[PDB]
Amino acid sequence: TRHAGDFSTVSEQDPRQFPPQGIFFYNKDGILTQLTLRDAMGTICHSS
Amino acid sequence: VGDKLVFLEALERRVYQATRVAYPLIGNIDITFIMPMGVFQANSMDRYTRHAGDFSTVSEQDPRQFPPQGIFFYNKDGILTQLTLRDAMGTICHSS
Amino acid sequence: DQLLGVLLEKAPPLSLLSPINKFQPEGHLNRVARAALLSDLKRRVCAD
Amino acid sequence: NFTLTQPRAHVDLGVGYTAVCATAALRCPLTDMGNTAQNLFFSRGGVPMLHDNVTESLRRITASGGRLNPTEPLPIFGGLRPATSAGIARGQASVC
Amino acid sequence: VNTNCNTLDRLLMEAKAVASQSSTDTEYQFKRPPGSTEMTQDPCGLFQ
Amino acid sequence: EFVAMPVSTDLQYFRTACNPRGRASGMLYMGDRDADIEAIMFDHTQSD
Repeated sequence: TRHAGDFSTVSEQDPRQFPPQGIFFYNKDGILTQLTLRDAMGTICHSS
Repeated sequence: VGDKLVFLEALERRVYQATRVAYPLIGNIDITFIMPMGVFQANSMDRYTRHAGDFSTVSEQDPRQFPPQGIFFYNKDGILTQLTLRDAMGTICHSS
Repeated sequence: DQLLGVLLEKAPPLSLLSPINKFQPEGHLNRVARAALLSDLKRRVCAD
Repeated sequence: NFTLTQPRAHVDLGVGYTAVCATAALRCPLTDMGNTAQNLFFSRGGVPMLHDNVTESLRRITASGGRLNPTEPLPIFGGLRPATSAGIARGQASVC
Repeated sequence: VNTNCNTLDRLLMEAKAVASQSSTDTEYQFKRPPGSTEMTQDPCGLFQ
Repeated sequence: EFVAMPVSTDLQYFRTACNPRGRASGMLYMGDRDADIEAIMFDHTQSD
């Protein structure tokens, strides 16, 4: 971490540490949309 | 203007002056404002701080991690008003 | 001297006369427009 | 008491569009953007409560909260207007 | 709208000079009277 | 001069222009021609 305490939670366990599952980016109109891991289900959960 | 020779007239002095008649070019406009009140961020990551020790309270428990129950915004004159929850009593406690 | 002394106590302030002349169309305002005008006057007394 | 009248008529001589307006400047705002919560009890709703003595409690409590609330003795011409205040300060109140 | 199937681009002819939805001279925001000729502009209720 | 007052008065009344009485009064708020100035001053059943 670049500095001490960036995005310090109050909980016991820094939720920044767990491996990410989703990914965020911006729509055509600069709207923050979210793509998560449970949407590749169409691809990875197939008979192929 | 552009490439067309046009007129440029203000009709508030020659006509419309000294009579009980409003000028038709000073129109109205309506804009709708919304503000979410009382929402609590359903996560653990998103309830964070910028740095460690911002707006810290001398008291033991930080009174900021409680679910907010109001909302603050700016009036027309530029004074800080407030919109609490008990202002929804006249709308949620009706018999309907 | 006396001419200036008469002109003086007869002149309303500019800070109040200039804006009130921007509401002249039907200078019999409703109880609402008068209020917004009064707030405009409150603003344009101090800042200038 | 004489009266003069005169009929007229017009028609849009253009094929496409011919004129265009646009909002350009901003004069004083007309309604203060404050916090004036509504009240549902102004409405002669449908299915009412069961005990008239809790409806009165509800109305009394919610009328203890805001300044927009109906008068108690139901008038006969018009309907349940709000109390007429003595002075108005920043302009017409907006109904949050 | 009556022309819900006829006109293709009514966006213009629906958002020019809509008549008021309320009053403007009452110490509160009341429903429009029967005989008010006020005329306004609404960009908000156009796109909802 | 000093004017007694609770220690609970929130400062957002002092950070801008204000009125030492705590209740905004004055002829300019007459609303109509018939209401009482004595109502806007001393009546304590109506909202400031």
